Amino acid sequence: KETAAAKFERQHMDSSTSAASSSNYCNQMMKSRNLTKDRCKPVNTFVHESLADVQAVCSQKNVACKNGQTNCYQSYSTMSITDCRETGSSKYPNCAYKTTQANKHAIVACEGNPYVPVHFDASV
Ligand SMILES: [Cl-]
Ligand SMILES: [Cl-]
Ligand SMILES: [Cl-]
Repeated sequence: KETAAAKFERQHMDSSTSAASSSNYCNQMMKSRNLTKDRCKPVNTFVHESLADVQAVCSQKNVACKNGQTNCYQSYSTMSITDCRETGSSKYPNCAYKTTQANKHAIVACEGNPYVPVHFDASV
């Protein structure tokens, strides 16, 4: 199987780049991270910061989650983030995504020991 922490790293971490390069970034990242292996993930976010920086968010501003869980945290400073969403013309296995780059505060759900991100709630 895949631990929650490892899944978050695969699905949302991207420290190799400082920002989404071109409009084909999401089509490639969603593919290479295996987010389109069995089906097209409708929406997914990538953070362009070190793993340490993203994990550090677990000890920053503790905010409520969308579902109501009290284990979400918001990064004190804005981070380089890329939002990948399926376009109107996307059908498995031909998944197509729209790349929307921006700098927003990352909000992640943390759990376990070490207390690391296991879910990406939103970006604000
Ligand atoms: Cl794993
Ligand atoms: Cl995988
Ligand atoms: Cl996401």
